[PDB]
Amino acid sequence: DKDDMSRTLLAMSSSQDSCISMRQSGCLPLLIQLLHGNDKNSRGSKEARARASAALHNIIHSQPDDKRGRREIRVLHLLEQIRAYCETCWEWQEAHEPGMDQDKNPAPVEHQICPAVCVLMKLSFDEEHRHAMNELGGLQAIAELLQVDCEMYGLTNDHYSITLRRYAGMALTNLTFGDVANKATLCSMKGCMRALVAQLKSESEDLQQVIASVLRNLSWRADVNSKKTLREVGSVKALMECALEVKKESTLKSVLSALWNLSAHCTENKADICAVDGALAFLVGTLTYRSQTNTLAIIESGGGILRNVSSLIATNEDHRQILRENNCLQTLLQHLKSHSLTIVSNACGTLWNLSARNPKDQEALWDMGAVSMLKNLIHSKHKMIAMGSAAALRNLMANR
Amino acid sequence: DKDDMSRTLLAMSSSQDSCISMRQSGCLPLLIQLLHGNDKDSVLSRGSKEARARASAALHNIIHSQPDDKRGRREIRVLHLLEQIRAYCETCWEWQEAHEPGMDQDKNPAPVEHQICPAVCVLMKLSFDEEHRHAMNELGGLQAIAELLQVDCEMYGLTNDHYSITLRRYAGMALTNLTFGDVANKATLCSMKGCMRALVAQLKSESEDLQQVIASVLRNLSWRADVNSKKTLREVGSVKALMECALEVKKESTLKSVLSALWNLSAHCTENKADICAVDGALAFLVGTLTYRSQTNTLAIIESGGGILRNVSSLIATNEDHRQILRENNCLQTLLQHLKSHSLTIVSNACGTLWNLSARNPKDQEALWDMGAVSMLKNLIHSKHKMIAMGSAAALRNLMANRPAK
Amino acid sequence: SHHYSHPGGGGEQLAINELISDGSVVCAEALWDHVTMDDQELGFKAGDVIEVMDATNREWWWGRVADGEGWFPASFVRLRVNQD
Amino acid sequence: SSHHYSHPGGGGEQLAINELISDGSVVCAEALWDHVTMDDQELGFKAGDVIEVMDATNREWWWGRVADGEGWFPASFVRLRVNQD
Repeated sequence: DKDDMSRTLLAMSSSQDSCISMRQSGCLPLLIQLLHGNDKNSRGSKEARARASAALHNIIHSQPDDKRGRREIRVLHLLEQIRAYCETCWEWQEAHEPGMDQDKNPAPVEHQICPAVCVLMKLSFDEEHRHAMNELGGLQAIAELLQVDCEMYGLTNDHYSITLRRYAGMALTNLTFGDVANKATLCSMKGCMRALVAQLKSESEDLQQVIASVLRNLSWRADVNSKKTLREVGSVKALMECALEVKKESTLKSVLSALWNLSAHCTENKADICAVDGALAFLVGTLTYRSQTNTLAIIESGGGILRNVSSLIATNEDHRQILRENNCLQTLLQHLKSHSLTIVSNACGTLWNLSARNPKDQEALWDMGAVSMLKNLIHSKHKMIAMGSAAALRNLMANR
Repeated sequence: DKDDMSRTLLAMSSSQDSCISMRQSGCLPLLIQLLHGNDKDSVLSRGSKEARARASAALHNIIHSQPDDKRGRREIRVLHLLEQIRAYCETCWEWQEAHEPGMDQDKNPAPVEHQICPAVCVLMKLSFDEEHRHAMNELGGLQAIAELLQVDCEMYGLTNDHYSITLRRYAGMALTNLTFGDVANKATLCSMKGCMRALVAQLKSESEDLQQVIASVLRNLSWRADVNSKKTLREVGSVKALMECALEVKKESTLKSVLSALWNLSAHCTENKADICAVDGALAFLVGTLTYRSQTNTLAIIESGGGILRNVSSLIATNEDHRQILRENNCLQTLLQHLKSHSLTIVSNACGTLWNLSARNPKDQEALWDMGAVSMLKNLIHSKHKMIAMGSAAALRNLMANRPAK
Repeated sequence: SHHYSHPGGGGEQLAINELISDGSVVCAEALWDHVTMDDQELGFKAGDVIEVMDATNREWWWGRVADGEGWFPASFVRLRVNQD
Repeated sequence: SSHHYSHPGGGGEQLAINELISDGSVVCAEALWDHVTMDDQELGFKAGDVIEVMDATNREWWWGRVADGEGWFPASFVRLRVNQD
């Protein structure tokens, strides 16, 4: 196979500053492909990857002492420690495998790699470092460390385990932020994705938050393959299920912020939300919950999810009933009196879908006096409210 | 060849609500490929106009099928403008073809350039906010806009007509905004070899406003360019065109954008560095920028020019003739004054350029000593900024090795 | 009329809120004076160290000084990642 | 160290702002918040004030002018209008 192209790439790297021309030639992406390549299993053997990272060391270390030349060495050094550690874990997994004679001396202790992943996490907050991690294949390395640990100790409560799970995740947050190509790469890592989604059931609500924002980022401006993957790994259902059980306000904020993105993808995701028991009641419950910090943060995200899923609820009487018995329609009208742009916009969008093709509720809105409230918002400064108002008014005026 | 794909996509677009699931199933990229087909590589994807008229219509249905969501209002507004452009280019290729080749051109059609100017105008104006750019990128705006500029350049090369200049200016600005901070777009525009040659060719224009517009596109493209993009920019001779342009520009704002593009390109490779020094009077001119104070942003050109030189100084160092061209234009003197500067860019550039030039030449080693460089470099070896600190101490090391008197 | 809340969706962010979660305190240095007459907003002067309490949104963050608390635009602030 | 308008890496990317002034047409930007500066090199202003953009070659800082005077100011503070007055 292409084991040999790593032999030639290392040989080109060996000579005194001929690796300067290699980066010019664009060998870095080729090196990363041998080391992580999932551009689709384009990553070579262990002996092949040993050569690659070595050649990759030689090329980055054969630069001038520039500012960009010192970030790359600082970063690569850390990534090399992570890569080397991952090699310890993969060797353990192959040795402690079904059919394998488990009677020979190797276990990798997590505590040694946590300081290394800590630094990277902190550094990923800087754009310049992100750019460097990006061309050094940082994202994939950080992600590989995440998945391999979850695979080894599934949902443990060990402090040192949680910590690295939390660090790695926070870096993957920064690295996917605004980066369309990184959101795609991580989503293509199907093994790592399942690991992430699986951590939502962790008892650590600090970690659950570090999973929620990652899935939030991945669901923002996602490509078609990414939206497909996020759907397939059932992240939607997983999030909703952990939201029904989260205690901390911050954790909920994060979780709801992710679902709000995902609820805009497809009617398949909308249905997935509605399928979960008590989810709808929970959402309607959020329509009145005020947070300690950022008062209306949950009302906004809750009403937003509901605003999206309201399109489906309109077809279901049972789901309109769950909505009616948790006092939704009445709450949405009190939302119209709000001073918030987001809150009003959600209520209008929600009432839009709910006011049509159902006399059972559209008479209830009349008896609530919604007409005297919507006419206040037909001449508003934003169409979303204005069109949300008049269309709901049209649905009501049809039934007098 | 594969029209049947285009054929089937229109048929799925036929049903009024199955358009929603299509976008969801990921059809917009597929539809844009039939229209433009960027992904392809030279010597191993666009459909025929028959199939393109099917695809652009199917696009119109998917985009118009969604509700009055803010995206909807945005995508309809943009697509409408993109449809105007695509229809006009089709008129062009229909005239460009069947009118240029060896066939008999005795058949009644030429496309009027006047109607499409207000169309790009809006697109360019809308490209100034992220929200519409993302909408354009979902609808293959960059491509459609680029293809327009190219096909116009291929029709009236270096025309100097007011209505045509305005068009090229407007499209170019749209390409600038859409490339800005967009990795994927930069690479796409660079893959348009024809359009790339069309843009570079426009630097010969005697409309300095358009020259500025072109330099801005090239500047964006030369910033954090991937390996291919860098390779393309070099192969079309954008470096040579830009340096040749700089020597013949009157308006300073035009110059500001040009040097800025060269500064980015100069870093890429030695080959690009060689291209700058090969242009006659270029080096001399770059030295002239070291003392050129601008009207607005007074230190703009000194930074721009200093940087380009800082990059090529490593190549200048080996050439004795080029060192002389500099000597003639009091280069080392000026750089010594750049150390006193209050600007991070300028100071750094100086002891970057002084770093390179101080070594492997006893001729300029004497001069710097006779100028009293030591005292000035000595004042920067412990600089808060480590590049300045390094460059200076490195140049001081060069000079301390060569002293005639104590 | 100021809007601290963008109604698009959940959007995207960095891991700032996560720097808080573990119980540790993270804060940010003021780059410019934030002048406001609104009780909803936290005004400050350049060089002031503001503790960020919420950074869910990208435009506006909820922060607090020993005086009080309110909204402010993130632009006015460089945040310190390391020990504080 | 003072406010660095410098940007020393290279002549990086920017939107097509400078290209709107090229016509001879005047581009405006409405100030979102007060800019407090006691540096005669910089241009202080108040919220709602309309600033004429002169140079926006750099990303972080632009050169503007008012009926009073001119100087540097951070882009963040300002929302530019691309159309007519």
